Amino acid sequence: MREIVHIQGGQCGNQIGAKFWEVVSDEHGIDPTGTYHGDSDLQLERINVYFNEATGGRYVPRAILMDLEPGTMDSVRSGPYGQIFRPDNFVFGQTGAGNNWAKGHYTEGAELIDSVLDVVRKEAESCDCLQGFQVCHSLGGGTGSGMGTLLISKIREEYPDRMMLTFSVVPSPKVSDTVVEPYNATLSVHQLVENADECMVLDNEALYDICFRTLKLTTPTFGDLNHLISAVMSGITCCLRFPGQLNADLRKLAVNLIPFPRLHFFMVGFTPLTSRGSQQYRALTVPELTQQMWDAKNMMCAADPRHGRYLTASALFRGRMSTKEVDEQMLNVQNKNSSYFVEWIPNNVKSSVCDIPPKGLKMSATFIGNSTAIQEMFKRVSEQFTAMFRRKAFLHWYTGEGMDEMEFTEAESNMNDLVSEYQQYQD
Amino acid sequence: MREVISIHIGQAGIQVGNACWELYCLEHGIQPDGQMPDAFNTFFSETGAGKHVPRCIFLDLEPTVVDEVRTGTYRQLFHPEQLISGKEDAANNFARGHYTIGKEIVDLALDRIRKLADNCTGLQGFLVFNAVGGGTGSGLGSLLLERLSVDYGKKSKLGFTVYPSPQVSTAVVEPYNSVLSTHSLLEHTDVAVMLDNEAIYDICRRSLDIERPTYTNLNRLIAQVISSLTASLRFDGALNVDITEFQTNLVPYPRIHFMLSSYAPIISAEKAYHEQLSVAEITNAAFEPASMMVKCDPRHGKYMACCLMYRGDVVPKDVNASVATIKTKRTIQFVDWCPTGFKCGINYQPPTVVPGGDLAKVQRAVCMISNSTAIGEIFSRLDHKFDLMYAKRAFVHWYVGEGMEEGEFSEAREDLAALEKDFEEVGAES
Amino acid sequence: MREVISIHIGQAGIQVGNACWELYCLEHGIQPDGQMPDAFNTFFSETGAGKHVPRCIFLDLEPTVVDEVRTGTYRQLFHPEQLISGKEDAANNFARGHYTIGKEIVDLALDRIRKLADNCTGLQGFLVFNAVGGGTGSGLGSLLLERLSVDYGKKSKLGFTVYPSPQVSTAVVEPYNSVLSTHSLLEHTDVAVMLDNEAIYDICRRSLDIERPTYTNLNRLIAQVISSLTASLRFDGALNVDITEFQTNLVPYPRIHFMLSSYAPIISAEKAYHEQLSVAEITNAAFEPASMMVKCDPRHGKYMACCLMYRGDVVPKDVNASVATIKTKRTIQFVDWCPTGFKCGINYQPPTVVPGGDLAKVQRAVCMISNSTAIGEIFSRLDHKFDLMYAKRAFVHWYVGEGMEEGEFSEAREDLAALEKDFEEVGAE
Amino acid sequence: HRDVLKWVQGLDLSQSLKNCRRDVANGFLVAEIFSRYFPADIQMHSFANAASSHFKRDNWTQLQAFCGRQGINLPGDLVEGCVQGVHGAAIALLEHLYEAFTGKKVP
Amino acid sequence: THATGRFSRFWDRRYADTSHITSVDPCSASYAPSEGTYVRKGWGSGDASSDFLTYQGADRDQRARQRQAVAVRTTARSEVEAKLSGLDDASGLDDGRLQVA
Ligand SMILES: Nc1nc2c(ncn2[C@@H]2O[C@H](COP(=O)(O)OP(=O)(O)OP(=O)(O)O)[C@@H](O)[C@H]2O)c(=O)[nH]1
Ligand SMILES: Nc1nc2c(ncn2[C@@H]2O[C@H](COP(=O)(O)OP(=O)(O)OP(=O)(O)O)[C@@H](O)[C@H]2O)c(=O)[nH]1
Ligand SMILES: Nc1nc2c(ncn2[C@@H]2O[C@H](COP(=O)(O)OP(=O)(O)O)[C@@H](O)[C@H]2O)c(=O)[nH]1
Ligand SMILES: [Mg+2]
Ligand SMILES: [Mg+2]
Repeated sequence: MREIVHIQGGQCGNQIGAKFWEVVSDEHGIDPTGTYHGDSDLQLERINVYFNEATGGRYVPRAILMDLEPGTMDSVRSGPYGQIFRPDNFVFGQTGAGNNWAKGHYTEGAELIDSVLDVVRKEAESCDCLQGFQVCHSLGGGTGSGMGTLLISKIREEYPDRMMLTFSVVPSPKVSDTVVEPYNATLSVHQLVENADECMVLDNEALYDICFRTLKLTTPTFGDLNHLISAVMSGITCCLRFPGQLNADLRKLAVNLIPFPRLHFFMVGFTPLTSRGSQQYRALTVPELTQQMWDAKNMMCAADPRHGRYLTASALFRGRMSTKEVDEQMLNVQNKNSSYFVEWIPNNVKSSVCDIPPKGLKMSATFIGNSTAIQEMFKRVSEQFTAMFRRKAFLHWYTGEGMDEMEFTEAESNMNDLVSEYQQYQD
Repeated sequence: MREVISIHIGQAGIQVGNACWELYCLEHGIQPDGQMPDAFNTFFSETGAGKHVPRCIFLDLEPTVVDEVRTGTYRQLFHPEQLISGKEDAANNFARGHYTIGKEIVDLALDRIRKLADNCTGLQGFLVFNAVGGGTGSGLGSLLLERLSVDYGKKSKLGFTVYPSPQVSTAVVEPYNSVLSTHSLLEHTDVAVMLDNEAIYDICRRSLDIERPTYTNLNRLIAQVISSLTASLRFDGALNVDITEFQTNLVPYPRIHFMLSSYAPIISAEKAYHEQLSVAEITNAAFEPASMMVKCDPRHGKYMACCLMYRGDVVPKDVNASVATIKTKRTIQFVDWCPTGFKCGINYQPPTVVPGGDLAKVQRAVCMISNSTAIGEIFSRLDHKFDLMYAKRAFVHWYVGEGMEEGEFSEAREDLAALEKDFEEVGAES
Repeated sequence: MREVISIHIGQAGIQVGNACWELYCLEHGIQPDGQMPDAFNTFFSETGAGKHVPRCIFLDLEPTVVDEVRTGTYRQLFHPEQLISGKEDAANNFARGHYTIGKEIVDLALDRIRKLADNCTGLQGFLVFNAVGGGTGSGLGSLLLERLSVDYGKKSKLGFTVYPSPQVSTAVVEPYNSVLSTHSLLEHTDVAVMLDNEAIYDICRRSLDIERPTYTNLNRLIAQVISSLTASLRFDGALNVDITEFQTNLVPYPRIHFMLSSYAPIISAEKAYHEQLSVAEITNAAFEPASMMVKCDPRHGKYMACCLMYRGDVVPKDVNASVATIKTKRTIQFVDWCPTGFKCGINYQPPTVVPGGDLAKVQRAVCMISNSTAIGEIFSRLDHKFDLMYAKRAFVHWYVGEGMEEGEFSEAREDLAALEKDFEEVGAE
Repeated sequence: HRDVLKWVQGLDLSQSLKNCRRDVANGFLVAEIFSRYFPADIQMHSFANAASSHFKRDNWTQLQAFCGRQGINLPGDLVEGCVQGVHGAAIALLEHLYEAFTGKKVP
Repeated sequence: THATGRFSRFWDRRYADTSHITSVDPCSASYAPSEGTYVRKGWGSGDASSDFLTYQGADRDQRARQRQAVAVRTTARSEVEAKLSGLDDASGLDDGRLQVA
């Protein structure tokens, strides 16, 4: 009865979360019509964490689909598992952000903030106890980056006690869909540090890297990334939705991970990823999950964790697993390479187990890791931002919408501030 | 009559007690529905006609572990409103369990304790099951034990507190919570029985030859400790011991009330045909440092006082023969000011085996609960652990903002520090 | 559990491994699709239900031999990720296999080693297969064994290196690669079992009467030597000889780890019917220089250590009757400071016969691995080849341009010269 | 040397020296020495005479903790050398303790 | 039929079936046939407890099978050993030589 309200923003946010609602409804047994057809009573024990009951046995998601253009709202609706969502929660604009952070934040997004804050307030009051708010968006766009983070700022003034899960993807250097992409990233991270309780960082160049060397997919389509992120979001809330030998809520993972308020950026890797050729040749055991989970290639951020020491770590295990075998693997990975673990935080890893694995898997795991190696990705965004800003490149689209250059310098002054506080724990 | 009210705090309190109440129903023949198909009076209440309700409460701030008891096999056993649920978990936060969200649910907690203590004619003691590493076990367990001291004066309370381990732990903010809970159980708990998870992992690895033990395997033989210690109230024996006599024989000073636990015959079904369980054999096995349930070695310290709970076919003649052999052993020593340390209790009923369990059919058993100065080093393992944690102030913003002031971290620190000076001074040669 | 990892480097490594893994799957009853229709744990790691995968890596810069395994009769046996292939081969160049195109494939090689190492509980050693005459087997074999010593300390490595022959060689720059590769295996390999293609050619001509042999015939009876070497771990016997047993009984000094090889009963079925294979008759064939697998004369040197691996119906008495008569025979010669130089190992399983192999059904077998001072006569011939070769400095611009400095040819020359000096003085009375 | 050989004989420990590098490896002899110089602080009853690595580490950890509490200093590198059985570490620890307990001079 | 006109023309490539990247082969070690996934921790029921702790039953049965196989192999080897050690001077050797002479 700990409810989570999901908010999706933009092209990236809607496409990620539409795949996310496909997985959690498949795990809970909701058909595309909306009824229930699961085999066990465990799917109805905690159905209310993501679904509001409706008349006739239909279950509707607690999802607030949000965009500044109407094209992507029809994209989620037209696809499978698209009729579950309430049409009242489909808040949309007409013009489009145009990859402009100022249009999302100040000029054009402000006409929709009062509209989306009403349906957030309607969904929070409907449920009994708020575990927190789940938001999925991008940082290189204009809708999920600009208009998304002001929703994060507004929802924290109204609800300063509940949690904030931001599955925000960060712009990458190698894959660069947008040329003002470092501009929208630095402005969004400035609004993300002072508002969000915890942030999970994903990069598309790492999701491509997972899809190439681990999954061995020849043509990774654009929805294959979102299913990897769907397994991420299904793993974080596994202890809320299901019983466990050792439960772990969103608040429990937050306190165990961040030692200080500003160190709230993590990187996530879904553990049992196997290629179809290698599926018959890999044996799933508790130690066999640990070697893939701590592998640097498995993590969905571009930052290599071998460069910086792990500050804290979190393990979310699902399946029939032995707790001695679960947690002795955590002391093996802390003793074998103690140079990659920080010293003044002893026993860095938080481990929790669930007895209900995902559909079709005997065993699964999900990793949340707070590390000082994540500063390397913010350096690349800060390096690109400082390159463009000194020439005042592309600024007339930004300064023409009411955003002065003073807050552009303040955003960079917070960018190296987060890098500096990361860096002084690497020594 | 005689009765005990067993309160179970936190997730570890529920799961340990869920294996406990499995064992008590098989002990007295009570079916899971509660219908019997006079020794049951201590743990079970005879209600109406052919129905037994346990004298326990299951309180936890997280609803997901308490409804498992509601949905599970023992649904008809418990009173439905006797299992107290909460809106949201303490989430490993001592300040949340003690100040923020633990204050709202503890008002209902004392209400059912008043209802349970009124039902029993003569209340003998309180069994407190919690883990001080978590938010609910430490935070809510602190204020509940504090409120039990003012609501019931002089009434005995037993603390079976699962404690953080040196090598292995499931969380990061556990040394913060355990230090803060150490002050709470120092003055409130009358007899605190330490338990450590790595030692009970080690017992099942060699004695029960399971190379992958789980929490289900730990709590079944933790339940064997609670049943054996409380068997004297239920069943007749040669030398019965009550809770009131248990405290006066094992607690020499009011602030030294920490115990180590050992259960002697831990034998699988295959081994039991060849293993020999003499009275001297299990007494030798109980005092072996590998058989302890606390990750602690008694050779470093001195055994200040000891208790032996003999179950099954044990004559009072040969229990004293095993006592003399332990007292003449060079590796095991007592303190100089305690010439008679063993305080032995003998019961006439052999321990039962749970269906699907791993322990074998065993005639005679020993539950050794002893006070030692070696306990001072498990408090020093997290004295140094928490000091470097607090040295540059990690995870304090979580605890400061949830009601607790900064100075309460210091107050729990010299509580542990003056605790350390107390064991070395008491165990010192005089 | 006793459990080993096999590493096959280069064109010779893959083709020997194809014949080797053909024999181990037949020993345990493993069908090629991977299903058995308890001793397999040393070579096959069981994965869940009804599947056994080899504990091997087939790494080569040459892509054509790696995908031959991927499309042959054993596609379903091997793990596809363990099969490592490269873009271009080292092409007979020690410089290329070590420095230029060896670095980008050795990082993926150790990564698959890490996954194999932590999966196996008790690792006994590494059975490395390479050829010092080629580019990849010498070059990448050097770089891999550099990393195995740093990453895995004090852990045994068994080397079955194909060494060039004095009369015959399939390449011209083999004296360059073999001299450079010897320093890599001198400081890093714990057991070096020499193999020579010309000697196994001469074994095939007279024993099996197969006077036009191929590389497939050579690798099949090499596989009988490797399997009988490790047959003590797999199956129960009178005298179990573990991997760590071989080093402590056959190397007397750390820098001396080169051993001859022999397999005594090598006969055809038209020859097996007339021949009465006795334990004494078999053991006399093992010590024969004709049955030695290196083109060398054991009579020139002196037998410093020995090891006997008996398989099949071998009573533990008749092996001692064979050891006693061998010691009395004066045509062999043991060194004066090793009065007891025999290590006998008896296994209770007769060797399997591969369908289509030249070997016939034998109730007894002996795998001979003996340390001798005659190996100093092996390196002396190739030292003369390289000294003539390097003197006018030909086929050097290929090595110099691909990263290697000129002085590394010189430094590898006194390494063999010091190896010549040590082998002379150790066997000296 | 002769001074520390006379010194260890005067303590009248149960363990005989013989090969002292292997003898003091388990920590029993140095534990006995520390028990003799501090009877109230350290007793022989808190020490198990065994060649096991875990028991050796436990005994040397007890010695390190109590000497750090009491101010007596011996090198941790020398402790590591003694528990690994390297040559000369036991001898060097013997003369270091000889100087540390009661002050004399080494030649 | 619930498709907007712009998305219905390329509905096939857009959504497809992306479940294969986490779904496994049914005839593989990773597969669970939707029966052991939704197990409940069994306290009162011994068979339910064994089903929840089936890995303990699994490795116990593995050890039992290994010791049974070693027992079978050692009994066969002992039979061959007894047959081979039964040969002595009282066995049927040299009798044909004596009869011929
Ligand atoms: N013996 C035993 N110990 C357990 C069990 N489950 C959890 N623990 C212990 O509990 C500790 C985890 O913190 P908990 O006390 O469980 O926290 P909680 O009870 O869930 O309370 P919250 O903080 O509100 O979530 C671990 O260090 C374990 O040692 C169990 O089933 N048996
Ligand atoms: N016994 C045996 N030796 C072989 C076989 N194939 C090649 N060799 C030996 O290997 C030597 C040449 O090196 P190769 O292994 O063929 O090639 P390589 O080591 O992989 O070097 P590159 O081809 O450049 O990658 C020759 O002198 C042969 O004696 C084989 O199938 N069996
Ligand atoms: N992983 C993933 N990334 C996406 C997806 N859709 C968009 N993106 C990323 O989002 C970035 C651009 O986002 P954009 O369309 O401008 O977001 P918007 O402005 O909120 O509509 C690109 O770099 C893409 O890599 C998706 O479905 N999955
Ligand atoms: Mg809890
Ligand atoms: Mg090649």
